[PDB]
Amino acid sequence: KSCSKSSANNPFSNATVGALLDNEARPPACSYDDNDMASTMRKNFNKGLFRNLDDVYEVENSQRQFYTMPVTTAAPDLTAFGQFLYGSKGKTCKEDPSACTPAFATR
Amino acid sequence: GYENSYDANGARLVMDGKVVKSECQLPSYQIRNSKHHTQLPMRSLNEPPPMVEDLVDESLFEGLQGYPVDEKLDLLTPPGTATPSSEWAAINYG
Amino acid sequence: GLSQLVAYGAQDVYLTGNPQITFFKTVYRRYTNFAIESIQQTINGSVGFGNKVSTQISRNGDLITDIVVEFVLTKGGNGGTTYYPAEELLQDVELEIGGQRIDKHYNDWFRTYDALFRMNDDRYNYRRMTDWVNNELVGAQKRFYVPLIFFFNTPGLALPLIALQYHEVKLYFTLASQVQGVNYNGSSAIAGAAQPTMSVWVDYIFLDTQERTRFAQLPHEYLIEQLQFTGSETATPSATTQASQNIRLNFNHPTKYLAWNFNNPTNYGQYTALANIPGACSGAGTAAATVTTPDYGNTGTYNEQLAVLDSAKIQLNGQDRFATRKGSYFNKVQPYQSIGGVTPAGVYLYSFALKPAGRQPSGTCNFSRIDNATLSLTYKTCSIDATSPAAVLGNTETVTANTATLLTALNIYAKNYNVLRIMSGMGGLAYA
Amino acid sequence: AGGLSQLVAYGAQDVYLTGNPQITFFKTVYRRYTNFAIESIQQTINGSVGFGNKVSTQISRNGDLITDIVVEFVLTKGGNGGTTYYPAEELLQDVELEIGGQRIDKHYNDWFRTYDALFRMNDDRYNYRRMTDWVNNELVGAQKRFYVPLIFFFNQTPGLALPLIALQYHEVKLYFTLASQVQGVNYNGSSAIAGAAQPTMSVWVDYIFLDTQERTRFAQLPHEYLIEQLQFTGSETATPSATTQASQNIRLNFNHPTKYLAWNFNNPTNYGQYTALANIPGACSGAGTAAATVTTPDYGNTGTYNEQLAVLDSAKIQLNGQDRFATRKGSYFNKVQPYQSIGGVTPAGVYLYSFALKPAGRQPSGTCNFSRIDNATLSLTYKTCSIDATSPAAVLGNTETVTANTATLLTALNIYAKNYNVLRIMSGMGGLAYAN
Amino acid sequence: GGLSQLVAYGAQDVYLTGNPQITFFKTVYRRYTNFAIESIQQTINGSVGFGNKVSTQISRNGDLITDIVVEFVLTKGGNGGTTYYPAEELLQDVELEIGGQRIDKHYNDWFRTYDALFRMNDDRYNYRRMTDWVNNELVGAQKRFYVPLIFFFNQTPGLALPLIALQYHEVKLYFTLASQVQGVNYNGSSAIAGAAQPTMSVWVDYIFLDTQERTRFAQLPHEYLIEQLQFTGSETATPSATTQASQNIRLNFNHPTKYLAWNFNNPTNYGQYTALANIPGACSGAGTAAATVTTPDYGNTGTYNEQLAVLDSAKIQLNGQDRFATRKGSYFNKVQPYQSIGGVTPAGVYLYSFALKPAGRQPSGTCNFSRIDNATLSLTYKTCSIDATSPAAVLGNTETVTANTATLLTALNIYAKNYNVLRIMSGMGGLAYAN
Repeated sequence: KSCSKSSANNPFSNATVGALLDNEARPPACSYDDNDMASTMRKNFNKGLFRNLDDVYEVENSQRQFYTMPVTTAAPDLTAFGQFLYGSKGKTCKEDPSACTPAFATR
Repeated sequence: GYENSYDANGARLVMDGKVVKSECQLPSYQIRNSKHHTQLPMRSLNEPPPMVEDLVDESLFEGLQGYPVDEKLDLLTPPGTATPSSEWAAINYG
Repeated sequence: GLSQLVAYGAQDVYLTGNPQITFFKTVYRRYTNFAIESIQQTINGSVGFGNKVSTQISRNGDLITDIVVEFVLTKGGNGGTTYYPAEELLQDVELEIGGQRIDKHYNDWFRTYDALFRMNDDRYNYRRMTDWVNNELVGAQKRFYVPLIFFFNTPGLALPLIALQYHEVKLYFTLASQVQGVNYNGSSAIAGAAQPTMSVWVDYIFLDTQERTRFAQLPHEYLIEQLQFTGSETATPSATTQASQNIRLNFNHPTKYLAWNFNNPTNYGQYTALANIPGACSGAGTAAATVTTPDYGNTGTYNEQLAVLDSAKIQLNGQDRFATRKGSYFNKVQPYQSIGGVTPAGVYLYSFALKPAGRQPSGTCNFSRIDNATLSLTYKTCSIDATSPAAVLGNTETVTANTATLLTALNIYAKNYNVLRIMSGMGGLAYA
Repeated sequence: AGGLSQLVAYGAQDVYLTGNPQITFFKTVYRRYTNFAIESIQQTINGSVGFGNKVSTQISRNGDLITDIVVEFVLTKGGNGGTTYYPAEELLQDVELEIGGQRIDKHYNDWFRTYDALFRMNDDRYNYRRMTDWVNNELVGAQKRFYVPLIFFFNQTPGLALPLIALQYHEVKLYFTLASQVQGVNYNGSSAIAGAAQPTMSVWVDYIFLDTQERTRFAQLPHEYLIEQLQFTGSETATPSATTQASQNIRLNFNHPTKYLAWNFNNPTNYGQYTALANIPGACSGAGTAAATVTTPDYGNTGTYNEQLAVLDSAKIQLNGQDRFATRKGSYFNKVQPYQSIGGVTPAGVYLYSFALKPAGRQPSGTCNFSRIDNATLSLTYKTCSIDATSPAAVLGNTETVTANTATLLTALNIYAKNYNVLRIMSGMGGLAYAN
Repeated sequence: GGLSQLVAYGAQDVYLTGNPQITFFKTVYRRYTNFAIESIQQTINGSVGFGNKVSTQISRNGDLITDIVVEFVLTKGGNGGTTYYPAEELLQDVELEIGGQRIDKHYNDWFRTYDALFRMNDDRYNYRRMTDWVNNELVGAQKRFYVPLIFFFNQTPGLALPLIALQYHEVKLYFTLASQVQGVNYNGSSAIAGAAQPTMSVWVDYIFLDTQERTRFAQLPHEYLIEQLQFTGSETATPSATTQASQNIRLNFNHPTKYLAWNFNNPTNYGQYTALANIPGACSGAGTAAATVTTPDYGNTGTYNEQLAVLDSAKIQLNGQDRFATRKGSYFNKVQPYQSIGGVTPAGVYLYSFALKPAGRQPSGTCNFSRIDNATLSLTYKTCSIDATSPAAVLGNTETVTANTATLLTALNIYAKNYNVLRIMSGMGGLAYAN
């Protein structure tokens, strides 16, 4: 959907303080698989970094220490976490009398 | 201030003490026209699949690491036919 | 760990490039919605020494797995006078489906099986459930548990009673007429000894609706194991020579392995010669030692010097199937390679399978295509004076104790595969 | 092989240091500079020179710009070595700089001592001592000429040379106060020294003579000189006590962008005494022996680095009642602040708190503007004066929160602040732009 | 907190931080031409020994040269207290010549004067550690000493000599070793039997430049401002015990001079710029019965005690008119260094700067004596009436007097450090102004 774009000033779209005066209610970064922002993330990642042509696997430049935090928006998005843990299987046995099965409640 | 060099992706390469001016200085340029076998960076696509586990097969085998023989088993270069230029791993920095 | 991640080269591509798995995230393949219940079976016939009893397994669950026979025995003597007495008591068990014999275990088989396939704490715990292992004294009472060792007794396998609506599954158990340290001491009966109490327990699996229906209605072909057994006279070992013998093996079916032992029929589990060295005979190591009676609680031993097999080879259709090897090969190396446990002296194994301890076939010898299968044995010379520890312990490879000539019985086993076909409520074996 | 083998080993990590290499180290280009000459000229001192007298001088326009000013004094020792402590520093009780009738700045003998304690160092500090005291065990009657440099903004850097040339209608004057008494010269503690000589004084101004083009521009162009000023508030110290930890909250009536604050506690009786007296070597007259008195300092060794004899336990500065920084121990202000901000060593009893990254330099590097702080306060906590000053075991083996019983004599507090203002010069006149 | 200072913003802050131009929290370092440095031993010709003259040609090994360190191995001919900067004393003089053109020439006394005036703090101490025995060493002790040269190209990378640009002109250093060194082969006037001759080695620190710079240095012409030492030795009007001797010394100096420096000394005792006295450190055995005011405590030859200095006052006159008001010798000893150097100068050594910062490389005001027909240094001496053997007299005296032993300080060394121009082109070079 509204996948954010890792820019030259924020190469990983991590939203540290990068939401000030430009998208304070920032949408999520990118899924990193869908909408391949990985190549442009690495392209933004260098912007004047000089590799030694001996590090052919792109690992000596401490790329493992760079990533995207699980929350890239201004909120922790507790509603998604809450809908992820609970909220599913609407209309419980207590309310409407069709979803009960002779056993007890779900666990 | 090297605004005119070989940008790999976002990085400027260095091979023999000097910044790589153009693609003609890289070693990959000597095999840039051959469909290489593997590209050395090896970016994984979409996560790897999980490790499926079960208590039936591991208990029935009692170890014995039963390996399947109906796989693809990607061959190597026959000794007679040299080594195809395709066997050189491309190190596409950019 | 960053300093290791940076150490990445061409040699690693074979291990981690285009990765297929991850160790840090697992998923399970199998699910259940199944329950397990322990249910007592009714025993028909009278329980007692020397009696035969039987039970029909009740159709309480859909599938069954473990079967444990409980036996209450009392001590007719002191600690050290018994040896796996609950194992000795259960002389044998037949498994029958639809009236067809499927299999049969023997007390000696349980002992041989254990000797080869159980191990470590598993083995100790087994001993705890079949013997007295904390120096119990005369009059002590104990409830023993003898698990059965049939083809359906690993958690991934079970017998589909639900798929056998018209055929009963029965167990026929023979109780020994005598059990050492319980109702007999060597050849003498123990006055006042109690008769055993027996109870048969079956662990049942209750399946959900879909799993249950499939078992109940679909045809099945279950790869099962069976035990073949032939008892025979041992060429008697002698101080004067190396006895030799050729035993014709009337075996059939894809066989995972062959196993055998030599024993003294008088003393259950005695697979070795008796000697005046600690544990090797009653009172061994001291003045009271007798090399005519074992230290029953220490009947088994790893000291190959008391074993009688010098060497052996198995001939198939007149061909030698392997080069002749020493008894210690069969006793120590074979189980090292094929099982991973430790086999006591006097017990031998030869495997045709990579891992006979599993369920999955891993190489078998099909004896249904073998017209002439023969076990060729060479025995050790029985020249060592069993009452003199120096003679017993300082000797050579080709000799054993003079008391080794008492191991006159030979038990040869073969464990094989068959196919148990079940359909339309009935079933039985494809091959016999 | 050799140095060339290092040059061979070039990679990506070098680009950041030598790629597209900008500058070198092996080709210095010196800049051509305006032609000038420097001359030391004696000024006429008006008023009588003597102890306790006030004198003054007007700097004549002999040259175009002025910088360094040194005041010479000739004194004779009133006692033997060990009786004086920076006596020429003590003698110059104060100096006031006025341009066109407007006070620009004013320094005090104690300020010179505080300044030195914080900002001069190593051989500079020693040479300074050589110019203001007797440091080669000179004896009574010994005569010496002392040179006391002034430290006004134009007396520290050529960059702020005062443009007398552009002050054609405004006189520049220095007013000096000579101390009524100088220890070991005309008085020994409270006792006058009979026969002590009166000082001979001379004020030397080092003038810059500019060439024609530079001279002309100075004479006609307006100028804006960023200058330093010293603010000072003297006050009573909550008297330290053997019975407790005295405390005090001092309103700081300071203004302007302040580079730093500095302060000390002292006993006005003895110039430069910022610590308590004790019977340990150098800590009192006769210290270390039977004749030691912890009522009089070893004047020649008045200063010390032994913080055990200092009185500040801790301090903080508040701005409008809010803590500026967390409360820190007196030893923080004495040792760490100057370590970090100056790079020298500060004597016990003298404290510094900077608002600047580099307070020892000319270029502003962070300031606290007290002209916009309605109520700044210095909050002090003192050490408990329970240590028997006459017993080294007690003096030297004691705890962090205590000091000498003789530390209760350190009742005066001097708080200084150095700030930045603007001196504007135009059409022959000039003065400071910000009054408050 | 810190925030409470940031908000205290008003009109007086505008002149410090309004419309800010710079910061302090983002240092971007300047990139620089890549180079490497190697210390390389030169071959020194001529027998090495006391009183001998030896020399070396610097090979064109690297591209540029800077530091030169002369190593010497000396041994103690007596106990601690008998030597004073003996490796410095040993190197009597050093002459710098390019293509047969003298560029400069230094004397052991200059090294001592230079140090006394311009080094300081731990630099001065570390220096002493490389030229003397400073850990109370005993007779027979052997040490390697390192005497850095102080020619203009030996003080900064900025003036490294572009040897690469001098294909046809050699650079040579001529060194003279003193006939005698105190506490090494002589003790006062007495030779020390069995004294060893010194071992000498000369090391030149070469700069190896990367490719583009080597090319430019080799082909482009160069011009450097350089420093030179002018030196005129002379007799001091003999100081007198009866009056204040005085002397007008015509200064035969030339070129834009950064500063003048001078000292008075007893030519017998290296580094002695002050009178001897029976006060601790001021003479051999000072402070006790065995004290003599005829021999110094060599290990403590120098002092900051002005009472032992000879000069009363001085001025510099140019073409008949005073250049500045007459000031006391103590002004040239303590104040000039305060103002211009920031270190501490030993008694008997004087400085008068024409430069704002004479200790630096950048010219900051000079006196061009090539345009002063008659420059004169005018010196007035103290009356040498103080009985050097009596501390009461030595220490309790007046400004205008000194020790009777100050009359031994009859040698005067006047130095002038000036700026000249070194030009190098097409493989050759030399100076714009000859002497």
